[PDB]
Amino acid sequence: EVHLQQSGPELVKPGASVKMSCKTSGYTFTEYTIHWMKQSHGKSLEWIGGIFPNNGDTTYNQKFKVRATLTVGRSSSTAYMDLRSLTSEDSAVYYCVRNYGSSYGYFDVWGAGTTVTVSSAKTTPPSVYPLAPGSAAQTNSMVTLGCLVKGYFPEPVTVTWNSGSLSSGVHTFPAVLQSDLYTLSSSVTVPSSTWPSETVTCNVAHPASSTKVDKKIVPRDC
Amino acid sequence: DIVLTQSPGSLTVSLGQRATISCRASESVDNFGKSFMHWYQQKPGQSPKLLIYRASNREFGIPARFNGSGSGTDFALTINPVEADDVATYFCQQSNEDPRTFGGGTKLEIKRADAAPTVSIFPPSSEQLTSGGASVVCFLNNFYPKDINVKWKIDGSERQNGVLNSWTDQDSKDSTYSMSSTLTLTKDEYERHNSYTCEATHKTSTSPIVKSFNRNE
Amino acid sequence: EKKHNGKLCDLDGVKPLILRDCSVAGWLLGNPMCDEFINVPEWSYIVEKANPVNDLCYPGDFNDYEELKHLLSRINHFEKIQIIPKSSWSSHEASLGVSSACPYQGKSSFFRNVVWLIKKNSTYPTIKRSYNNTNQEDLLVLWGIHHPNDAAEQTKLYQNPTTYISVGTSTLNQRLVPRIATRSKVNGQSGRMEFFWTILKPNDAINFESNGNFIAPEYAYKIVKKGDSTIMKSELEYGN
Amino acid sequence: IHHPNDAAEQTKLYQNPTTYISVGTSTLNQRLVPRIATRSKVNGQSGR
Ligand SMILES: CC(=O)N[C@@H]1[C@@H](O)[C@H](O[C@@H]2O[C@H](CO)[C@H](O)[C@H](O[C@]3(C(=O)O)C[C@H](O)[C@@H](NC(C)=O)[C@H]([C@H](O)[C@H](O)CO)O3)[C@H]2O)[C@@H](CO)O[C@H]1O
Ligand SMILES: *[C@@H]1O[C@H](CO)[C@@H](O[C@@H]2O[C@H](CO)[C@@H](O[C@@H]3O[C@H](CO)[C@@H](O)[C@H](O)[C@@H]3O)[C@H](O)[C@H]2NC(C)=O)[C@H](O)[C@H]1NC(C)=O
Ligand SMILES: *[C@@H]1O[C@H](CO)[C@@H](O)[C@H](O)[C@H]1NC(C)=O
Ligand SMILES: *[C@@H]1O[C@H](CO)[C@@H](O)[C@H](O)[C@H]1NC(C)=O
Repeated sequence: EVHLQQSGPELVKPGASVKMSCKTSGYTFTEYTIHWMKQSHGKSLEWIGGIFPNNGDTTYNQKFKVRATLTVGRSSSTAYMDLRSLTSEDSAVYYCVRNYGSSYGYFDVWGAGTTVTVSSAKTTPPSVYPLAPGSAAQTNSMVTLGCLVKGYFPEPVTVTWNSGSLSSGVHTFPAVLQSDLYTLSSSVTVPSSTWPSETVTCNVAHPASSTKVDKKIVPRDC
Repeated sequence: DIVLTQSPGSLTVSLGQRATISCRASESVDNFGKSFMHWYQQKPGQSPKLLIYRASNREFGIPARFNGSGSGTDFALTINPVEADDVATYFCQQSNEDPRTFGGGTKLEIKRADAAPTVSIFPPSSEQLTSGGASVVCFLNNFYPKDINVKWKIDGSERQNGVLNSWTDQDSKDSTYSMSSTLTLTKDEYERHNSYTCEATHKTSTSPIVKSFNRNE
Repeated sequence: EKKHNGKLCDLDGVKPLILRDCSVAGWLLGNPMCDEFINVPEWSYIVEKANPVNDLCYPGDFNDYEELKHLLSRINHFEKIQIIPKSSWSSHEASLGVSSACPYQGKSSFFRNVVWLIKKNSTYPTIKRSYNNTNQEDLLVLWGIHHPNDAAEQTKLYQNPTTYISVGTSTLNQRLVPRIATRSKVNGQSGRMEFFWTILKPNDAINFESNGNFIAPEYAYKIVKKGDSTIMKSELEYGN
Repeated sequence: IHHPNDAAEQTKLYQNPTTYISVGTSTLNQRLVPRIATRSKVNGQSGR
């Protein structure tokens, strides 16, 4: 396995500088060059540049030659990039990939993908709220449950319920702009007989704010 | 500077029918006897992975259903057959000389039997009242196609603000979409209305299915 | 022309297979030291050092080793397939067949593409395993024979005093017997392993049958593309 | 030398479980043993 990691999500005011990281393992770092790419909300892909760890040879695209900088540390077998004069145009995701060939080959393996964003807005811890199923339309065979996250910043947040015990009806939803606030909802499918026989808890994790919230879905009472 | 134009922009085939995707280049991407164009696939919420390298050879681990052929400036990729676990965005990349360029992407849609959405009406919780706000949200799951309109009735009065509809990708098992219409509210409009409901018109049915609730319950 | 760039890069846009330390015998058998050469894509040529470091981890000899390397000069692609899946050996025991001569994160390990079968319940029932090649392209298989140090070990690992290994395809009949002797200790292990190989044409079957000292194949090698290549000896590295 | 398909044939045609063929001239000594195995069928006959 030649799995490559990256760093976590990044927040910064525009006009400052950022430094991303990429960790390589399972293969020889010297042979294969490391390339980077940018994806603006999935519209398309541009090639930023590539660096050869063997001798530090660097090549760049003319669109990012002004501010992109590539550096490799052989001791730690890691690759980094530096960005200068960040702008709201640069709010996108980046991929750490290794080109197999030499200016003619293909990119074999792609990293997890570190997303970045710039905003003058400070961060906000998430606030999960209960969403109990309706007590009127209760079908003996089928019932729906969920909990919604409101008032958090920035992206992203991962949500899993009951420590990921169930993965049948897990449905997650992307966040939507609302007064420069970020909100999303989630829901799963649970049998009616099993509820509320066993406890159900939906958990939300915010790496930026380092908040771990344990919440219990109380049944609705008339 | 090769610019890649990929057509069709959005492809729709049901299960089992050949799906042809194509893209063209400005000059020839063929040099040294072999055409250097690589095909990439990016599943939703996942990093792209290599499918075809040098436009003919297929990576190990990629099922033999993926076929790529081409020569000169035009290249095509064909998938036989197509199942639910094939929805993704496909790109073709050239590597004749730097800088490398990508295609515009292509969503691969799936045709299937129409499914009636399972609408369920939900009241705002008591915890929300303590926070000083309100949010009533309507859930629409397991329907096809994605073409649907959600409507809001407030005591028989149509209302349009605070509409928050979140789209979602096609499912990889049953190929159905999901919707969630959220109406943000607060303490100066919730306490003067009693009836709230969501109706969604769909080509699968004729009349909009209505699910309603009342505060005094 | 008396000047060269001094690097070692690809030919006609296809990256060569640069074997760093393990060699053809080590890579094809799946040496645990180099697991970065599994599922390798198409290459232009094979580069290996004059004196490989990790070659035939367990002591022994590769039968017709130079014959196989001649074939690799004309093959430009290899693919792994599940010819005989593991965990299918319900009678014989496959996991415990590991030797201390091959370290891997401090564990004793073995080759990836071969499996060492030993007795499980003090019995070694005879196996009749046959594989039919439905693939259109030519298929490559390879197995091996284990030569124990003494008769004490033979009963210890295989329970059969006299054992045989019979491999039969359309154009190959072969009875193999273990050649017990007293040998010196290289890589820390006195026993020796003699691995074999053969080329399986499409729509042809190879039949294995043994009651001890058998090394069943685990992954088989497809021959997708045949072209021109050379196995050069050099200590140079990739130059991009 | 005839190599039978299996032990069943060996007893069927030659009646000797273990057989040998020895050819000896002035400059050639040779012990030959039948190498029983399971082979594919070419020209309609499995034996070789
Ligand atoms: C130094 C010495 O020989 N003194 C012995 C010491 O070796 C012996 O331990 C066993 O000795 C045998 C015979 O050489 C092997 O060395 C054994 O090692 C293993 C190995 O690690 O390679 C264990 C391994 O599990 C074995 N494989 C299987 C199928 O189990 C292999 C394999 O049998 C051999 O490589 C083939 O000959 O051998 C080692 O444990 C000790 C204990 O009896 O006594 C000293 O006097
Ligand atoms: C490995 O498997 C293949 C296929 O499973 C074997 O192919 C065999 O090929 C022969 C010759 O074409 C087939 O005989 C013919 O079969 C057809 C269809 O059954 C029949 O209509 C003809 O009258 C003729 O009998 C044979 O059926 C086919 N075997 C199958 C399909 O199972 C191949 O022989 C196998 N390898 C070895 C070494 O046996
Ligand atoms: C792919 O299709 C082309 C023609 O469309 C054909 O020539 C080729 O053999 C096919 N490749 C595979 C691997 O089936
Ligand atoms: C070995 O076989 C015997 C039956 O002869 C059985 O009782 C025993 O459990 C077996 N050994 C193991 C480890 O299962």
